[PDB]
Amino acid sequence: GARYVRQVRESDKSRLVSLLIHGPAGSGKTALAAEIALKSGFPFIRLISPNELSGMSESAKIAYIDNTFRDAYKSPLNILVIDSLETLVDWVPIGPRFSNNILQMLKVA
Amino acid sequence: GIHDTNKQAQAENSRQRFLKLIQDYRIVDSNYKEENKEQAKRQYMIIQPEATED
Ligand SMILES: Nc1ncnc2c1ncn2[C@@H]1O[C@H](COP(=O)(O)OP(=O)(O)OP(=O)(O)O)[C@@H](O)[C@H]1O
Repeated sequence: GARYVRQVRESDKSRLVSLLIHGPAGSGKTALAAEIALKSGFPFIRLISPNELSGMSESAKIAYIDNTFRDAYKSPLNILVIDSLETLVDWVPIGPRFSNNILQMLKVA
Repeated sequence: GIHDTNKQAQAENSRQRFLKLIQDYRIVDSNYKEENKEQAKRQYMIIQPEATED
């Protein structure tokens, strides 16, 4: 993680790097993500987590997410953490059923 | 049949047979309930026809 952080810090051509952190349930992933983010020491750090979104309507969600990407385009060094993608998009295997719009917004973002 | 042993015996035989019938009915019902569950599990434990109207 530290290597990647330095790489983004220094490079002039690589202007965007994205990572996946995957593993079994209960392995303790978000802790690692947060620790990397803190120790990185950038000016600008934000978090998107399901917890903030409970009770809102769909349009509200897409608005919020759009906002949270837009506000990060100041401050020339930035870090965002997205937590638990599958639950953000409303996955349940029986149908399967889920919300396609949110999925697209994230895909394009 | 309270006052005649033979009548009482007949009554008890009928009771026994009727109890056995009740047991047969119960067994059939339970077996069928257990089988209806399996078919229900079969049908929807898989990817599904394309999504509904609205
Ligand atoms: N070596 C470790 N690295 C990270 N977290 C650890 C470690 N040892 C213990 N923990 C504990 O892990 C917890 C945080 O784990 P985390 O929130 O990532 O779980 P999770 O697997 O993402 O949860 P869920 O699967 O429900 O989403 C904290 O209680 C933290 O103290």
